[PDB]
Amino acid sequence: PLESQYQVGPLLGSGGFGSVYSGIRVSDNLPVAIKHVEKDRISDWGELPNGTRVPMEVVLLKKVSSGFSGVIRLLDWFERPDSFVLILERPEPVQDLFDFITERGALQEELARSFFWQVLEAVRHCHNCGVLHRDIKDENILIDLNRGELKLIDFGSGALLKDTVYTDFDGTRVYSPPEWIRYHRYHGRSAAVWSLGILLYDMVCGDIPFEHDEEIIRGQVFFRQRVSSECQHLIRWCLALRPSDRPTFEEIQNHPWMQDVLLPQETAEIHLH
Ligand SMILES: COc1c(O)cc2oc(-c3ccc(O)cc3)cc(=O)c2c1O
Repeated sequence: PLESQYQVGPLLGSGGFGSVYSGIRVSDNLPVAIKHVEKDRISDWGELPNGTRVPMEVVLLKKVSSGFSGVIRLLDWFERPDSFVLILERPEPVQDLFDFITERGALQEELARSFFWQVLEAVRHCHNCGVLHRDIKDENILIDLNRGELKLIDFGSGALLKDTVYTDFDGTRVYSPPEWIRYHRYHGRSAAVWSLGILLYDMVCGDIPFEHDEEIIRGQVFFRQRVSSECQHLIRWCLALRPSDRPTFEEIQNHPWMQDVLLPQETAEIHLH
């Protein structure tokens, strides 16, 4: 009985993902986020080990929600006649990376390094768990402003990770790779790496590098803010036009720009408090 266990608060947001509310679990006052998704708007379905028809999003969240992480944790879910309701952990205080960048503009490289590193660790965790997010971008990253810890949120466009080609995509187009634009084909890891290149550029420049399809497939990167050569190099590497010319996660994290990352707590003390 959903209505009983949780006390619902203000609507946090709504859009392609559904409607998400602030809430608190009655039993122990735990902060929570309560996400409603209408059934008729769910295209991708899956099955629990148990073998129950649920949204893929729930399957993926269960796969990654084991242990601690830079990934939002699913605490519970409920089915209703016309919708599924998901109960997720809610950090407090929090701000999404899109709003944070709106407010503060292009981020100092030290801060972008710390943030980008944590995104990489979260994405690796998803991939280790057999999950491909497919919509990595600033709007899908929450900052725990007190702990300086980032977390990945909306798995609504995700899929099981596989080594064969994907021919479907319903993530964010301006973060989608040229091979998707030209051929409607991509492989998971290398498409993720492209979206990570877009994200890093977004962090250090305060906006995404490409708006239009033709810019995406041309793949020419213009830097509108002062950005160090090492950071430009990593970004251009992530945005290589040929999928196989993109770095692996290991190569990103071994990149010279990625060395000597701040810890999350230092990150909050220096840049968020
Ligand atoms: C996994 O799917 C989602 C999603 O699609 C949107 C979300 O939004 C929030 C949130 C919290 C505070 C804000 O100020 C704004 C958003 C928390 C979530 O946990 C959350 C979520 O798990």
